[PDB]
Amino acid sequence: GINSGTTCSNDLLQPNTEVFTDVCVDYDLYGITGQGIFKEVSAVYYNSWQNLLYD
Amino acid sequence: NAQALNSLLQQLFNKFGAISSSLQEILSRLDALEAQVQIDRLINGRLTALNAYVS
Repeated sequence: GINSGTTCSNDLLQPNTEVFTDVCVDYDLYGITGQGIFKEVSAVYYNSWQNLLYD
Repeated sequence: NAQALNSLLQQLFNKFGAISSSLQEILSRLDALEAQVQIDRLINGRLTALNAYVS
């Protein structure tokens, strides 16, 4: 099944690198694109499937 | 004053008849040549919103 199917490689560029603070590093995770500075804050109370949080 | 500023900022997240409100999304999924006439209505809608707010 050349160039048609469901299961295959996904070696393209993805926003999964060594994230760090002190600069608003571009984020493109969970279908959300924006600009902001990351801050290390402990948050263990999240659910097993919960990934984000809104205001 | 806070409600007016929040409502004005909420106008940026409005769809205005478009597929999405984020600028990167409309400038990324759509082609840079066929999206000019489609982004023109969004830009004039935001501009008339600014005119109504300043009035």
